[PDB]
Amino acid sequence: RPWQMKDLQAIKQEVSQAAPGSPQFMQTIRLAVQQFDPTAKDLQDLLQYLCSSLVASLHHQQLDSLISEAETRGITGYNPLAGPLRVQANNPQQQGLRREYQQLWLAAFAALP
Repeated sequence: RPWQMKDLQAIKQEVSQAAPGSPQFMQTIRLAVQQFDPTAKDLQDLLQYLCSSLVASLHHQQLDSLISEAETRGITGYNPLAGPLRVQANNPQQQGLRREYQQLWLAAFAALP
């Protein structure tokens, strides 16, 4: 049950005025992420739709650092012999990795301003 075009259009329109990482944007994006239960691929699509290449790159770097610390510590469900967290989160049998990816994503995007 992935999102459709209308959901993305509403998500972008409702937060057109606000700035990335504002409390309003964080509210709406967090609700979307917690409601649709998407993988990393869909999150990348959503970010490309919402913010430009500059904000995309900044979030990419911040999320790289956050994932770096998180999975360098060691995580309950992460096994580094199978692939990067971006790929484990895309397997529907690793929901723990998917939820960790979602939370790192939202925190990284909130850490912009």
